[PDB]
Amino acid sequence: ALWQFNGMIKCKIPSSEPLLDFNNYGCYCGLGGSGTPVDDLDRCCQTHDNCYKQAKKLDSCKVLVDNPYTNNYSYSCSNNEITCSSENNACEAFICNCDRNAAICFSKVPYNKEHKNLDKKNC
Repeated sequence: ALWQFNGMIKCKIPSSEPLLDFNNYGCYCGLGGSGTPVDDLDRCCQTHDNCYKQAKKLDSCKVLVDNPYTNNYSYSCSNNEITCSSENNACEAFICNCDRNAAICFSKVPYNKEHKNLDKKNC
């Protein structure tokens, strides 16, 4: 699963989408990439990955399905805010906090269109 993430960034920023702006940017935003960041926005993505790791260390996550990807959580948007099914257990709630915390950073940090599509040779 993944399309759910874009939704989190769509709620915080309805006037702009990630796949149509923050797509393939910095060395952490997007899906892969790696190495020194390029701006404050890239730092947010670099942290998104760090959150999926913390989720694996969690006990509940340790005995679930050894895979924070197939784990799809339910959520919703409203008042420029993200809504996540409270039923989400410890792991389900942590995975949502990771995607939600990522959309909040993009809206709290600036975005350089020039740093878009950076060269891994700089990372």
